[PDB]
Amino acid sequence: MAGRSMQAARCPTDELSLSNCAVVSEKDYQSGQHVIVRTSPNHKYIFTLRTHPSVVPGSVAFSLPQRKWAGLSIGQEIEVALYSFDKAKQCIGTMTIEIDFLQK
Amino acid sequence: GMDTSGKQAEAMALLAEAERKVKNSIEEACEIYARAANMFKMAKNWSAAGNAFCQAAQLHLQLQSKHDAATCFVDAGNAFKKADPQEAINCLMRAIEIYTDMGRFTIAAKHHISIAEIYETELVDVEKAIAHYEQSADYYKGEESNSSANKCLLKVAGYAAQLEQYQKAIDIYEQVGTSAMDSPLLKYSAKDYFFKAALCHFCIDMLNAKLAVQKYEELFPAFSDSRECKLMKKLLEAHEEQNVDSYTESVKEYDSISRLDQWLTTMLLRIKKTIQ
Amino acid sequence: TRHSEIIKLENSIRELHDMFMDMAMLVESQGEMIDRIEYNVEHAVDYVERAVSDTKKAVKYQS
Repeated sequence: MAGRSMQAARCPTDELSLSNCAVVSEKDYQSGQHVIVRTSPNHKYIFTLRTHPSVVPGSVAFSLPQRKWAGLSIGQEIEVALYSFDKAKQCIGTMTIEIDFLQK
Repeated sequence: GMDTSGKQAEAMALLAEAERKVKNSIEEACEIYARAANMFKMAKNWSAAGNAFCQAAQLHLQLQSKHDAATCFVDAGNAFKKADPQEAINCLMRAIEIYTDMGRFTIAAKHHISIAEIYETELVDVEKAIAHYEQSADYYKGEESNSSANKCLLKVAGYAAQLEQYQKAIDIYEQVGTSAMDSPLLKYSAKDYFFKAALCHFCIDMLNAKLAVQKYEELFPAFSDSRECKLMKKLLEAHEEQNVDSYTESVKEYDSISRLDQWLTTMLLRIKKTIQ
Repeated sequence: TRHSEIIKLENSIRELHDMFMDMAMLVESQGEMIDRIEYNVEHAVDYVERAVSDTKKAVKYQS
């Protein structure tokens, strides 16, 4: 809850990468948990955690698109603190997304 | 010919004379031993000359003398260098210990570099050579010898990248670049060092190399204008494109523009192998 | 005009190469000599230090 320091890891499987869920360790977190990751004073990025056995305790993995978007890198030290959504105001009613050909 | 037999007989006679003189029980014995070792040296009998030098060294050390004993040990080790690297290493280590006790850091560091060179040249052992180079570099840095420490650290980093992990290479190259870039004369070559680190980052992953090159560009504006960063960016584009043909084309274009060190070629071959 | 300028450039480059080679070998020999004198002076200073220490102890024992 208060936040813990950690180092990012690599996504183990393509299926987890597609789901856009940070792959974490069962001993550390649980499926459906929601966190905020700090990389610097002005860099806080929100994520949702999903547990997989392959993740070592004290480590969390992100997909390549996640690393590109949030600027995360393997080997760097970051912080992760559990954050809870306020569904009364933060519920999604209509989300508009830009879609592009991933491969030309 | 006359030289061989005559010098050998004279040296044997001198050895017997010294043995009898010591048997009577002393400086004259040490002088006779040194002369006999010299005659052996002229006779080209490198083997057993170091033994006579060591015997003289012990004979003189018996009476508390340490300086001339250290010099004799160093000379005996140098003589053993060609005859036997092991005995030469032992004698040089003894001399280094004596001088370090006496506090002569320059001589000790030079002897350590000689030990590393003999270890890496004749025998096959780099880790001991790496440790010797590190010891010499620390000794020189204590005596604020910037160039010698930088050279030793650069060689250690090159060896580490060659066989050991890339962390040592990154650290040492970054340190040397920091030390040299601020200096006026060496700044011209500073860029070079930085580039190496970036390449060593490409060995682990492309993202780490990209971040490292961005950090280098931000720290060093001229690094942006260098052709080397342009080549690295083109190589990065090729790798993200999974196109070995572009990699080969860029490498050959660079080779035509300028010749290679044969180490950059090995690193680039390793990088291109893992493109898959 | 091509021949004159090209040959002039080649002559200058060749002269620079030759003189740089010669002076580099000269610098190497100079380095060897200065290393030899360095060790010689180190040995001389060490021996004079030892000799003066011996003289001091001897005279103090005798006086």
